[PDB]
Amino acid sequence: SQPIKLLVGLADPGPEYAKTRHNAGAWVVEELARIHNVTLKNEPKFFGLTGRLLINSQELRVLIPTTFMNLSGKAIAALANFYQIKPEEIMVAHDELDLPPGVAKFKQGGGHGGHNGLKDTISKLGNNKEFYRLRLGIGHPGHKDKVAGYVLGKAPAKEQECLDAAVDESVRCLEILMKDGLTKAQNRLHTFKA
Repeated sequence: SQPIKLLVGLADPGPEYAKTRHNAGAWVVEELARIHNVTLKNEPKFFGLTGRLLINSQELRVLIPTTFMNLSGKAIAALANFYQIKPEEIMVAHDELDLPPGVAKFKQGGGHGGHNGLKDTISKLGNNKEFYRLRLGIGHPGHKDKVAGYVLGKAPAKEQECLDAAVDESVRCLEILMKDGLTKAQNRLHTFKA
């Protein structure tokens, strides 16, 4: 038994942005869908790429928005509302600045942290912060003002392995979450540091 009906991987659309740090959330959803053999369908009604996975043996919906980052809320709200999914049953995977590359953490609630995606999500789900997040560490640059370009950049090769390891392990622990629950999934993921 466990709370998550919809995993969302946040993203800037198109091939120019596919390898940037701000697209980490989507890397999770992408790997998890490759491993469970699901191809994401473009559903314009839901402003994104969606799909449905059977994972031991729970019904998990997945979504990568094709909106601008700052309107990810439209996709998540349109999909949630149509399948009758509540905020507390949504996990949103996103690049986290406050954590380094190689690290990932589950959490419920909290701030957007200046992340435009999470901001609009809070807002379109009706000023409700209490969806889960999967926070993927990406580090942060030197100055508050460099941030936007840090996130719209491609991590160099060696940081990108640390990232790819946290994606890999986040997926595994999402499989754990569906078999053993959040608590066990969380203990395991929060001892991982690449």
